[PDB]
Amino acid sequence: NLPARICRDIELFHFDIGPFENMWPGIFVYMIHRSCGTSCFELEKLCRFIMSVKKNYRRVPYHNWKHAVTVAHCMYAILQNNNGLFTDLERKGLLIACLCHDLDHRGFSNSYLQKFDHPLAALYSTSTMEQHHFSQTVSILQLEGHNIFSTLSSSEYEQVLEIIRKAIIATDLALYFGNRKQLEEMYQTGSLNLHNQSHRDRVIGLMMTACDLCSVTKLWPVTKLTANDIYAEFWAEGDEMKKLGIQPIPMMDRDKRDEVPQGQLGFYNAVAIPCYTTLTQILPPTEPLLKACRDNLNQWEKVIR
Ligand SMILES: Cn1cc(-c2ccncc2)c(-c2ccc(OCc3ccc4ccccc4n3)cc2)n1
Ligand SMILES: [Mg+2]
Ligand SMILES: [Zn+2]
Repeated sequence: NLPARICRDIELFHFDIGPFENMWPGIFVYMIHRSCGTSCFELEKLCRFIMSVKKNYRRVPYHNWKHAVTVAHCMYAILQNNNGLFTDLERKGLLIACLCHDLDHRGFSNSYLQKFDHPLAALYSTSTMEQHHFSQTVSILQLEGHNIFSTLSSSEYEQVLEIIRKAIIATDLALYFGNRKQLEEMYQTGSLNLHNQSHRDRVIGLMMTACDLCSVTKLWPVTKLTANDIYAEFWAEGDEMKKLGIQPIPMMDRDKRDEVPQGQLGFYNAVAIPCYTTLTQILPPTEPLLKACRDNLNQWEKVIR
């Protein structure tokens, strides 16, 4: 059963899930139980599912099991602070989606798989890894005793899988820019309609980006350390680009590592700050994410000075 410190601090947007891997499954179950009720899933089926998901994450520096649970936690914090906005089915689906959203990640970008001519890039031409992550989710669900959605009607099953598919695909950052642009226009013109399924899908998309990027919304020591893990992957990809005979972009080129603070400044300006700004506009209770993001921006600026 969850430690008292975790019971309290799990409610903070900037909660960090700690270094004890065996505690993460219980942390996830607790979040499921709190958002979705204890009768939502059969406990034994749920536990079996969680452990098979864990098993199909790889031991890569960043896109790993810890990332999955962290992203799920941010979604939990959003849902908890926006009571009554999201349906029972959306809440179950999104938390499951977050847990599954990087399944079987290799630590390489879609761009790298394309340049490598990987079989997955022939199968899934766009949002390559994200299509795979969804494929893996379904495969796990179809294992004997793993169908946590077995108590839903066929219709609700199809519905929640579609919620999950859309949510997982939305974590393709390439899609974020267009999505956020549309949402910002809808907000400014007062045309955003949460009762409109297409608009709803966009908001959920933005939520997924916000959760996926949430390492930039932690307190500075956490954010600073996490940056090590993301660059470990990017620089390895850069190495691999060089081995293909292709000059990587500076972000992936370990030779350009001294420019990390400037690169971070660019990312916060172009992606992170706009993302959380738009999210807070639509869901005011998410403001702590934006505050924490601005704080980290300031820290990077301080590094530069
Ligand atoms: C999907 N996603 C999550 C993250 C993230 C970010 C921070 N903490 C955890 C996760 C990122 C991400 C985006 C940009 C980035 O660097 C931008 C950049 C650009 C030019 C550069 C030139 C030289 C050196 C470095 C340079 N970095 C690093 C990570 N993408
Ligand atoms: Mg991903
Ligand atoms: Zn992710």
